[PDB]
Amino acid sequence: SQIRQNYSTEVEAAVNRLVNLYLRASYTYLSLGFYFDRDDVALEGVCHFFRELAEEKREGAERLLKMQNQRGGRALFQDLQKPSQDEWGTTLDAMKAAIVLEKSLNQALLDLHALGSAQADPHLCDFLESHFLDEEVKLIKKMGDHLTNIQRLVGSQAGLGEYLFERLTLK
Amino acid sequence: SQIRQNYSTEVEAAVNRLVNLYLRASYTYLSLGFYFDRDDVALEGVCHFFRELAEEKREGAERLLKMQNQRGGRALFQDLQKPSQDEWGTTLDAMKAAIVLEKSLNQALLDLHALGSAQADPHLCDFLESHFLDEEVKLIKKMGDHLTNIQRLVGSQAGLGEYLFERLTLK
Amino acid sequence: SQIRQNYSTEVEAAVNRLVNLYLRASYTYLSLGFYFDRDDVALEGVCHFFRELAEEKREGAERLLKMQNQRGGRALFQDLQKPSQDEWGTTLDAMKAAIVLEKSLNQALLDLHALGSAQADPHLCDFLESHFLDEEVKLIKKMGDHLTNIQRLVGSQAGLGEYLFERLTLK
Amino acid sequence: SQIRQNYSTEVEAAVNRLVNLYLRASYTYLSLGFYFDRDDVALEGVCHFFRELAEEKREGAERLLKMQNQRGGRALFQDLQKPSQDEWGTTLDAMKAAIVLEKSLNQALLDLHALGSAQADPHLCDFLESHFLDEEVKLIKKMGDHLTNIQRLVGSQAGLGEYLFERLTLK
Ligand SMILES: [O-][O-]
Ligand SMILES: [O-][O-]
Ligand SMILES: [O-][O-]
Ligand SMILES: [O-][O-]
Ligand SMILES: [O-][O-]
Ligand SMILES: [O-][O-]
Ligand SMILES: [O-][O-]
Ligand SMILES: [O-][O-]
Ligand SMILES: [Cl-]
Ligand SMILES: [Cl-]
Ligand SMILES: [Cl-]
Ligand SMILES: [Cl-]
Ligand SMILES: [Fe+3]
Ligand SMILES: [Fe+3]
Ligand SMILES: [Fe+3]
Ligand SMILES: [Fe+3]
Ligand SMILES: [Fe+3]
Ligand SMILES: [Fe+3]
Ligand SMILES: [Fe+3]
Ligand SMILES: [Fe+3]
Ligand SMILES: [Fe+3]
Ligand SMILES: [Fe+3]
Ligand SMILES: [Fe+3]
Ligand SMILES: [Fe+3]
Ligand SMILES: [Fe+3]
Ligand SMILES: [Fe+3]
Ligand SMILES: [Fe+3]
Ligand SMILES: [Fe+3]
Repeated sequence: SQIRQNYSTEVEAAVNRLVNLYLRASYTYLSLGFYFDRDDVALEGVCHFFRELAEEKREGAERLLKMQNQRGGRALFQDLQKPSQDEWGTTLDAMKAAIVLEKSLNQALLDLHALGSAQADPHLCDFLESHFLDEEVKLIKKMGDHLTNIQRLVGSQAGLGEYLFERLTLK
Repeated sequence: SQIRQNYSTEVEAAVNRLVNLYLRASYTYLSLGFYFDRDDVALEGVCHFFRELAEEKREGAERLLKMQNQRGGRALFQDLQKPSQDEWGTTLDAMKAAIVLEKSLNQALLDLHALGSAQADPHLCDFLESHFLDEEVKLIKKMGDHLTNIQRLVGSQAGLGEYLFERLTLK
Repeated sequence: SQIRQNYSTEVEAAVNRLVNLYLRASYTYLSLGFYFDRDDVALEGVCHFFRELAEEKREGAERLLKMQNQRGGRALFQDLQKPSQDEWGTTLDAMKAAIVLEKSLNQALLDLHALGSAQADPHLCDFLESHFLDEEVKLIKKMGDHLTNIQRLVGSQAGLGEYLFERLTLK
Repeated sequence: SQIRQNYSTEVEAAVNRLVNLYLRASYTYLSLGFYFDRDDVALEGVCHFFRELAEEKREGAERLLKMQNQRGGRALFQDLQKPSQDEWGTTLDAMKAAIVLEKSLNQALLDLHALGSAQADPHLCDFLESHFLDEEVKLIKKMGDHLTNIQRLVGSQAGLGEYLFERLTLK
């Protein structure tokens, strides 16, 4: 590549893996969204929340792919593994699973920053810092908040709690 | 002081103490606010309510400091003692503590008015009347109202009550 | 904490100390501001300059407290030590003291970045970089500029120099 | 008087004396204003400052006269004694004399409040508090500030200091 400069094959490879993680997160959230749109679940605000996350994660992957090209790396695509579940249980189950997922994405971002740092690739480190690390931290805080409110509510009368959360907190 | 007129050293000293009480109230409310912003508490409307009070109390102190200068007194600052608690429990615990705090501020205002009256300092008395006494009374009424509503709600299912209060009453 | 990830107890503790430094800086600037508002000092542009800094430092502390919560740390508040002086002398004395203060805040920021770097906490490093390091550098440059102009002016006729600076440079 | 209620002849009499003090202050300020408008003094910003005060004091007297009528007292007018000087010296001399004058007006207001208090006349006390006491305190603070700045400036080169004050502080 005529443009490639200070961009290691290790970072290129990790970037392609991170794109796959993001597309997979996006796929997971798509399945979460349409689960809550079922007539027997019917929590529209939960559906909108996860469908918005499907979009965000897809955008994350595209920004990674745009960056890969800017550096002269080569995008390599792999199979996208289907989500870990077909049914997601209650809002509480679903938000717990979403937090697990975001934490693993965040861990992958931190591992990539550490690689970039080891490879002395400051553009990589800045790119993650600017576009991904802060947004992951903000998102995980939001989910933890949600989880605290769902839990507070589904003490007595789980059904009432679940309806109230979706109506009064979710968009 | 070329400007000082009818302004006793007793009133000057009490004014400096009242500034310290207000800054301390402000500090207490800052700690209340960020406690309710924790991911394991997550009552954003309670956080906004106390963060607004932190600001109000800070402004109260500045108005007192501006007045002290207008009269030719000398501002003297002391250590600000940290809030009485690190964790504030439920919304109910927190609102009870806030009411205790406001009542003690109000008592300090009343003691200063009584001093001003004893010293025949009408400008002091009017300044407190105009800017502090009415606002304290209105605020304490608001808190008592809140406390009544929290209590009414946290009879059965304390968690549901706490969520509903924060969603339907707080901003 | 359900959300805490890659956030060491060392960084949490240093963050709480930095909040205390900022609140203390804010307190110092409040005292600087009202000193220059005295009828026997009466340099309104110097008062506005330090009162603006009191506000900025308070905001710095709140951003740190918001961040602490975003990461799952626990805010811990301590006593705020009163400012180092009760009277601040001339504009020159005061600006020198302000520069000392800002330099020590900047040093605390640099020590926290070095800790974050040692702990491999990129979100911390980026957060300081983005919101604090640049603003401290810009502010310290501004103060040094001011100090040079005050000094140039208070060569002959210190009183005239001090009035002219406040009228023609300060807002 | 069909309307007179709780309005003692002592307060009525003191009110008429206070009107005379205000009209006399107004007259003093008129003479201060036109002195600084002389071609051999020529400090237009000082002239505007005192001419504005002549107007304020005249308004103070009219508010007192309107109040006297509202209570069923009878306005009684006396001779207005000419100002204490024909020439007012420097800006510094003039501002010192203005501060003396305002302090004596303020003292007369405080004596009238004390009378009103002794006579249990709350409407009188409130009327002074609302319209006169605060404005006197604010004005005296402003004058003291001015005096500090004039003094700071007329250390070396009294003429330069006097010109700069009038240009950069006065309207
Ligand atoms: O669209 O971000
Ligand atoms: O929505 O970004
Ligand atoms: O702002 O009151
Ligand atoms: O808000 O005052
Ligand atoms: O407000 O920064
Ligand atoms: O002002 O930031
Ligand atoms: O016109 O006051
Ligand atoms: O001008 O009142
Ligand atoms: Cl290379
Ligand atoms: Cl006195
Ligand atoms: Cl971890
Ligand atoms: Cl009667
Ligand atoms: Fe969308
Ligand atoms: Fe979006
Ligand atoms: Fe987006
Ligand atoms: Fe979008
Ligand atoms: Fe606000
Ligand atoms: Fe406010
Ligand atoms: Fe306010
Ligand atoms: Fe405000
Ligand atoms: Fe401001
Ligand atoms: Fe600001
Ligand atoms: Fe700001
Ligand atoms: Fe601001
Ligand atoms: Fe006018
Ligand atoms: Fe006017
Ligand atoms: Fe007026
Ligand atoms: Fe007018």
